[PDB]
Amino acid sequence: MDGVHDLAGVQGFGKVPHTVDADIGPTFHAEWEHLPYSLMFAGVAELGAFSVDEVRYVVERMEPRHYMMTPYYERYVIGVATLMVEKGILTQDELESLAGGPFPLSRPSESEGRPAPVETTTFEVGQRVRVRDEYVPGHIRMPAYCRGRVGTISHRTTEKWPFPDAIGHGRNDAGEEPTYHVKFAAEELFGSDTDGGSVVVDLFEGYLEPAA
Amino acid sequence: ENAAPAQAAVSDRAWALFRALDGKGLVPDGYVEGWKKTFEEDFSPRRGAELVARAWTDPEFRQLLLTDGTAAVAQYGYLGPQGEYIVAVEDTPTLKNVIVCSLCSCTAWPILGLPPTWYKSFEYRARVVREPRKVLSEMGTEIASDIEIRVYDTTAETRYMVLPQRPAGTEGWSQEQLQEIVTKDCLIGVAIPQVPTV
Ligand SMILES: [Fe+3]
Repeated sequence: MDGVHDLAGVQGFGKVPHTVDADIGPTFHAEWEHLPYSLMFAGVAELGAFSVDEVRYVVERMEPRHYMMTPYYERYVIGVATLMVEKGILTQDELESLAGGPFPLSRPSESEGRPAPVETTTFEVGQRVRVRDEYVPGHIRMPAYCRGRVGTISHRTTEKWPFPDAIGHGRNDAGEEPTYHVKFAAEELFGSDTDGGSVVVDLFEGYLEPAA
Repeated sequence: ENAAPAQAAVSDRAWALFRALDGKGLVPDGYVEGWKKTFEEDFSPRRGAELVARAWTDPEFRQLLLTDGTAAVAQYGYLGPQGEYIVAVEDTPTLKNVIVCSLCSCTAWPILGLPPTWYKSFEYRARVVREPRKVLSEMGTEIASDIEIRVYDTTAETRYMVLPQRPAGTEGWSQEQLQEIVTKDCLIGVAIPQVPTV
């Protein structure tokens, strides 16, 4: 999904509010802050209602403006709640009456999902690879700045994980695929408009294709 | 036109989620308070500094971190939820590594700790991938022109940690001492370890 969450590359932002080694203060600047994370694990691990991949997607599914105006931790409170309501565990009415006010959730997905591919092309370290030039409306774990770019592989992961395009929707087509560390030359990603050397993106096997 | 959606006080909404689940007994007694303690006390960058200090002193361990980071971290029992597959990236005199999660805030919780507000800010997420040198300089870290800057974007399950360069000023310092030099920002790749002459 090409949503506002895909910030890498976007120009216009001011400077990062931080000086090296500066005091960041307490781990939680507010009493309610530890809730979003805790309740997430409660649903993933304890209740087994949804996966972490589904939490990411619900946040991505936020109305664009809502996403931009809302702070980090609040985004997860809204997400976890939306999942709870969509899974049938809770009812928006309860939330609102308990909160004493409006409680807008995230927008419903407009994509069923994407099963894991059956074309198992195993790449080795040192191979040049091009990222598939494809547009997926649903959850995906590929930053827009990779499409069609060619990079070199520097590491293949020993373990395998479930395809996020599927599991992020709660599909069983998840499968298992290893991820690769594809090193891209800065010039390839942003052209002359780059202040660096190289960017390394961790891409799932299903996103890549041999470059020739 | 672009009006903000009406919402109740954030705290009211945070506790409404809790109260709802608790009223249905979906959340174990002490579960939420348990996690809070974990986040505050257990997940601490001090654990990361430990690994770095050791890696500087013991070359055998260094190779372990660089080859099988997960093993090296397991050896200390510092594994956890957002840190099951660890890869350590080292800084050579001509290379500087930085970590980012443009799509969210994915960081190695058990070793570095929960991500700070600036790491999960729209500006860091958007800028560091395109203009690392500019962002670092503004933060206080100036990287020379002959040093290649590599930015790692945590997209999948791999959680990174940076192995900074050993500051020349430490002529035979103890592991204990080296530990104080390696700060949280050094682990993220935003700062360079310096000898505190204070
Ligand atoms: Fe993240």
